[PDB]
Amino acid sequence: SMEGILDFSNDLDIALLDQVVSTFYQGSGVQQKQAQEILTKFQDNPDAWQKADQILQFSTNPQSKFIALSILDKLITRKWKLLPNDHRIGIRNFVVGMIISMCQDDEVFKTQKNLINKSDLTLVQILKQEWPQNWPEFIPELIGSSSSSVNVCENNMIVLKLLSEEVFDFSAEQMTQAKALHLKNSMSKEFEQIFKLCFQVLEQGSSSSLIVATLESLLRYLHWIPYRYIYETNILELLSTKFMTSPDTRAITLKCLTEVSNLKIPQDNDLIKRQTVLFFQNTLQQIATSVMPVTADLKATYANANGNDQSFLQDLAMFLTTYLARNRALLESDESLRELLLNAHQYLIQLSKIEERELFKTTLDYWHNLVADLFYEPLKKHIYEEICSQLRLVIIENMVRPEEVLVVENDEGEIVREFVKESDTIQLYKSEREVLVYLTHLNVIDTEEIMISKLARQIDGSEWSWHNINTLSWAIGSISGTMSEDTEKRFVVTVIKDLLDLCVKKRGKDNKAVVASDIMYVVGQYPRFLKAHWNFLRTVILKLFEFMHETHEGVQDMACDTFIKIVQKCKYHFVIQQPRESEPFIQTIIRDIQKTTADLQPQQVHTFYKACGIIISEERSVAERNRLLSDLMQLPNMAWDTIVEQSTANPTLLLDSETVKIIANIIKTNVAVCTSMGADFYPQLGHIYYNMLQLYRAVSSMISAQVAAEGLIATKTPKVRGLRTIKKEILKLVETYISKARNLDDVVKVLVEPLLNAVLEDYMNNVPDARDAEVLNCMTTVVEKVGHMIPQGVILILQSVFECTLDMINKDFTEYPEHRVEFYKLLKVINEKSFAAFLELPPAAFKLFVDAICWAFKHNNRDVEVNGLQIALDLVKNIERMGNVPFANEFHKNYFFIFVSETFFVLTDSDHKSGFSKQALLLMKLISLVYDNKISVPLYQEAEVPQGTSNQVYLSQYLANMLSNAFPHLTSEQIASFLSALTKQCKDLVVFKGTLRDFLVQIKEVGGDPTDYLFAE
Amino acid sequence: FEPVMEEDEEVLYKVRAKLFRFDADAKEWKERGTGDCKFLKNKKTNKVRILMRRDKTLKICANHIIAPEYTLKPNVGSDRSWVYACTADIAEGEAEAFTFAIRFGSKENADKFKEEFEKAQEINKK
Amino acid sequence: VQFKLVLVGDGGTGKTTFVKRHLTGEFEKKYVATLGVEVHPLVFHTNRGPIKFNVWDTAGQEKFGGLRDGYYIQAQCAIIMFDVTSRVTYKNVPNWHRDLVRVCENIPIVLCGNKVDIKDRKVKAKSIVFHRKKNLQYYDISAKSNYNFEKPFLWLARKLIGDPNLEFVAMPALAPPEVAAQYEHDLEVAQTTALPDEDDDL
Ligand SMILES: Nc1nc2c(ncn2[C@@H]2O[C@H](COP(=O)(O)OP(=O)(O)NP(=O)(O)O)[C@@H](O)[C@H]2O)c(=O)[nH]1
Ligand SMILES: NC(=O)[C@@H](Cn1cnc(-c2cc(C(F)(F)F)cc(C(F)(F)F)c2)n1)c1cncnc1
Ligand SMILES: [Cl-]
Ligand SMILES: [Mg+2]
Repeated sequence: SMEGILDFSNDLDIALLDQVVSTFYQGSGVQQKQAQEILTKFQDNPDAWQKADQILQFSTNPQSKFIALSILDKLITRKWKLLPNDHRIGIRNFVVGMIISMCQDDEVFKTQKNLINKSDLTLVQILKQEWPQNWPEFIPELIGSSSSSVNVCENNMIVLKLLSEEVFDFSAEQMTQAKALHLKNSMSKEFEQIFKLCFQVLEQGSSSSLIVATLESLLRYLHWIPYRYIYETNILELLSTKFMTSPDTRAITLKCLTEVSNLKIPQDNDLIKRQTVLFFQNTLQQIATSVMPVTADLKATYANANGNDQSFLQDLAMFLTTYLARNRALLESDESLRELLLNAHQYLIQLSKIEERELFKTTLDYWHNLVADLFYEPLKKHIYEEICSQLRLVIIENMVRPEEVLVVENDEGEIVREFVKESDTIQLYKSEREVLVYLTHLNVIDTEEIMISKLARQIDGSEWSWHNINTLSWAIGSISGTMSEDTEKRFVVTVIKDLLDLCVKKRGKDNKAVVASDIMYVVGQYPRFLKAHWNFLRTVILKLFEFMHETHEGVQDMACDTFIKIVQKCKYHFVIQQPRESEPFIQTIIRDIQKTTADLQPQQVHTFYKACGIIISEERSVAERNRLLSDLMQLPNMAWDTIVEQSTANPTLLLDSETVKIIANIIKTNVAVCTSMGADFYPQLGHIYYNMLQLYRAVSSMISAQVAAEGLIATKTPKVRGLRTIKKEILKLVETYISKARNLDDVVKVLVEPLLNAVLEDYMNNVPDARDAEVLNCMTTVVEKVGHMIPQGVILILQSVFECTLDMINKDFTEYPEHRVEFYKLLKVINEKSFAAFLELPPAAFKLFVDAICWAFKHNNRDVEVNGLQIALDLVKNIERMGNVPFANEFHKNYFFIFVSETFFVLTDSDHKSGFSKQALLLMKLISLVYDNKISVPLYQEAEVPQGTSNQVYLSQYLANMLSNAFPHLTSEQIASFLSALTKQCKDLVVFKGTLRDFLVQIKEVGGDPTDYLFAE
Repeated sequence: FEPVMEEDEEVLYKVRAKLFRFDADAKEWKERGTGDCKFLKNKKTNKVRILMRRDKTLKICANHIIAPEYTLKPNVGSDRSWVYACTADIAEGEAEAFTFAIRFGSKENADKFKEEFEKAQEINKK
Repeated sequence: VQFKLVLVGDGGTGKTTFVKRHLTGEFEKKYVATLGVEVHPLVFHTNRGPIKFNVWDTAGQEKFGGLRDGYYIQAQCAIIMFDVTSRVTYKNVPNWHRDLVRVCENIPIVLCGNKVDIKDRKVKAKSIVFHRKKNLQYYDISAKSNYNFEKPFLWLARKLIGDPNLEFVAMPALAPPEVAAQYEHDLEVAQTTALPDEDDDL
């Protein structure tokens, strides 16, 4: 019964319409979902706009009228110039008439402002289409009608507000360059009249409703109008005094003054500077007397959240930071402005104590701006000495937890390990560190005194707390590098001693975990001090080893990160033999590695072996390094040697899930050490390589055998997943080493040969769900590093992975997402390093290659999209490099227009806007080949065009015909003008892209002006 | 001078877990909640139940007796999960029937869960 | 007490996945584009009693827009969503916000950057500043990892109830009841259907 309004043959029952509308907004459940579908079908009916006047006059529902105007908006924006002139004036009339009617009825104007704003916006859409060329008296008539009434005048400010937004703030990407410049100049020419009306209202007005609307419109004008309207009138006085006292106008006025503040003023004119000083001086005076003094507790006010206090404190912060970042120097030389300068900053100090991360970031951005200037600008920092001192307390007391601290208090009072990384506080910590480092350089004595005294009031318990000891420790760690070595020495010594007292005094598993994490972070942040104090560095490392036995997993996991963090910076002191030591400390670490890492989780053990690898690589005595390496790998190599004896003698131990886990961890240990030793790992790789590749084969047979006996579901079992982990870690170890190898002859002669034999055929002959995308990733590194040395090896890779992988990923854009990405990385590196491998492909396989590239264009996945467009560019270049040879000639004849049309399709379908730049670049290259005559042969068949017609002519005909059928609502002239402009600009990427953007605008509407494509002249 | 739900229940076991429900009309598992799964013993009736709440929202994603009729079966894809049928769970209003699966951080926790689960069934027989 | 919340943002940003996570607890991996809008009641239990959100989860695709801004009428709160792995989605936040505040002139609004669980982040934290001048609350979230997933609704509930100390609380747990050849079929299918994301920490 609700579907009656969808029959347009019979007349439209508005009573039924309002019921469907009410069922959608006020109803629920199924009745709501059914009405929603009906209302969509009604709105999307191309004749629905003819019911517009009917619904607006006779409907007793404002939502029904709103939806009627949405139907008109869509009609005006997309099909206006398709209507006869009769309906264009008729539609204009009952839109203007509806606005007038609603403004004269005070009750309607009061209670239906949503419907009035939608009507105003609909009117503005008409203006964009026909003002001023077909409506030159719109602004004069608007100014006149504003004297006739207050409601009309107020509503006229809304129309002008929306108009300024649509022309200046949102015209780009919604209209052509030509039409945007037309409406900007049209509005600019008639603005002096608009300003008079707006200024007269502001001066004599008393209707808060109309004043706010006028200030709301003024906020939009300040985005583009000449400076003289702002400064050469009395309007800054009005904004900074009158409209700051009343809270009804304060919020919008403060936003108006933030836009003025952001302007870069003529720095030679003394009066502009005087005015810029004055509206600031006035504004801060109104705050102090009408809102709150500079001593007020803004932290408490924000937390209370009365009325709009939180929004006003936000706008205030935005105003103070904008103005001062631009104009504080205007206040720094005049002694009579000094108090104003400091009061403004004192409000900022109070704003920086609010508990609201995003607001704190806004203020912290300004502090960084300030301290960075005081760090370089002569004779400035003494002005802000007191401000900076207060700021040191604010930063230190609001330090966020560093990424390295892995302990945290839960909702039970317990100290525990973190579930997930606090990814949204990484950036905030770096920002606080950056400001606090600057503040420390500006007064290192003051910062030390704040931190030492604060730490002294932690010992005696004056201010002991987990929050307080934490922020303090994090602050101490974050300023590393600002002090002198000698001051840092005395400083750190005192911090450790006081922190070592706390861990004794504060007992309990929770307390001990807090202080332990804080000492770890501080010590780990001062490498310079550890290098110079070997005996302490040694004690630290040994105490970290003790924490590797802590039952508290947070402490334990952090001791492992701290260890490798210290090693990355102090590695050199572990590889040499220190005085009073019988051997380099790396030899003591390795000898007890089983005891030290006994209670660690396997991936923590790997981090430990990687850290040892960092140290071993500092030894440049090849003999000694290789000796250390084999000592480190002694445990995994003894475990390895036993596995090989058992597996090769009886391929049924790998059935044991426990043995699979042991193997995987051995390979993972070799990955960890290889990651940090790189080229120096080769001796260890050679010890396991040939046996490791045999294990890859044996594991592969097991996986296949279990898929055949249990089905595809077997790939989800822990057994098979364990076997594939072995294969993936082996691939990762070979990828990791080849990516850092320095001796590429050994890679070719020793490694690549058996590698390709072990992986390629296994990949090719497995079922899709059993293929490992890591194969593709490994092969990409092989081609990247040595592909230029194994031309026949690259061919073998294509034959094995190209067609079978393409068949996996060419049925949709969703399945096998890992294979999809690595596939196009592989084609990319091959195309730029071994293009010859593609010349050796049979014509049919080279056609799948081209199909594969255009397939990547149509992805929304950015990972494969950008590679698809890059392969296409590089393929074009690889071909033209060949010159006038048969393969290049036949390439263009076969695939040139395919790339042009496929590039065009993704440019214009509104589903691939993310890759517009590279699409445009690719299309520009293609067109420039023809207009430079770099295609040697004709792009057309002998009998489709006169003899001797140039490729330029035929290209313009092919494209004209293509666009004509793809976009039949375009006139022949639009297409011809567009192509003429496009081809003339194939050496100007900026202009070429502009011409494309203008096209994407015009295909969204009817009647686009073809001269718009002459904009670049 | 004048100046200015579970409390009647005992917790027998607690472990962090992720809970799933099997959508038969789609033949896929759909996650239902991640948080702390508790075995709660009523001190008035001595009847043990599972009560699980989602983190942050604290909404109930499991609430039902650990009936002696139930039995924990393994899932083909995991060595740290258990599957079993539940005939009366009131996490979302009226007592619905569900095929649940619950997964844990380690196989060690999954096997401990099974030990405590069976202990509770014995309690719920007396 | 109940409030209408409109959810807007580019297609693919995770609006429907986000709501569905709060409704059922499930994480949808597929991307079925919303057609027009879907209304879902959503209750939260707080110390100030229960609060109901009627979530109007709108479509992001233009071709599936439907009534577009007609969905925004009489909304009392809203969430604007984007995808931190897609720059274009953040570039369009001013367009969505524009269409939203032209209907809803004065309502609490949250800006949400979804999908922070993906490591190759594209919209850096430093770049996200649109919310400052527009008085929007901002949150990094992930419907996949549940990172900050409750923050948008907690903040809105405080702004709508007018209590900054409003907190989510534990809904009381009533005693459950004590209670034939199909449950042997349904269970055998359930065991042989592998659980999703076996590589997750949970
Ligand atoms: N990695 C990751 N993916 C997510 C996350 N949230 C949603 N997705 C995924 O993004 C895709 C689209 O989700 P969807 O909720 O339909 O987006 P939408 O905003 O509702 N699109 P539309 O406007 O067309 O309805 C899904 O595949 C979903 O799995 C997230 O937090 N992390
Ligand atoms: N003394 C105590 O009760 C506590 C105090 N405490 C907590 N952490 C440390 C602690 C921590 C480290 C660290 F570098 F690993 F972080 C180094 C040292 C060192 F070099 F001074 F020895 C002490 N000391 C304690 C706890 N566990 C082992 N040793 C000491
Ligand atoms: Cl998940
Ligand atoms: Mg959706």
